[PDB]
Amino acid sequence: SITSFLTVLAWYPNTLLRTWCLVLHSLTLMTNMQLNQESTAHLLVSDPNLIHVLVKFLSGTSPHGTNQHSPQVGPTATQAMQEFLTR
Amino acid sequence: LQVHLSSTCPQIFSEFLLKLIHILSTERGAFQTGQGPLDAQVKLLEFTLEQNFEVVSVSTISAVIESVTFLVHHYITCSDKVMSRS
Repeated sequence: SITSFLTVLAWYPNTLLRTWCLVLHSLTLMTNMQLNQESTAHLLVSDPNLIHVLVKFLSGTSPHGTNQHSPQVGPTATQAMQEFLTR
Repeated sequence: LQVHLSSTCPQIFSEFLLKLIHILSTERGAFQTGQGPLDAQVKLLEFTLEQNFEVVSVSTISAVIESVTFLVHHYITCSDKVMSRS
């Protein structure tokens, strides 16, 4: 299931920022889970699709953005990513 | 440029300009991400409209049309979720 989400997210381009925060929230929630014995954090970090999603997230391209004034994601997204990385 | 070489060979220049169009709309190009001078882009494209493309090679026209169609389709389908008026 985790592999399916990561590959479809990495493959899919133009993922909205609101969807980006939803995704980040869900990733924190899923990382809190264990699997049934290598850790899930090691599995999620190991594959390069995490690189691709983070590159998309942090590049903030927004190719449909008629209002590309401030690429800032807002304090909510920053706090979500900070807690995620802390986890 | 056009008025000086139109007498000899506009076709090769047409092929160059289409190459520029293809590279500016290719993967990770400027046009998709929206950066670059918008006014310059509209002026170049409108000037391009007036050119004659009689003996342009089929391969480069096919390449540019596929590239622009893919880019614009991905732009329209994945359009923005808000729109602000003045």
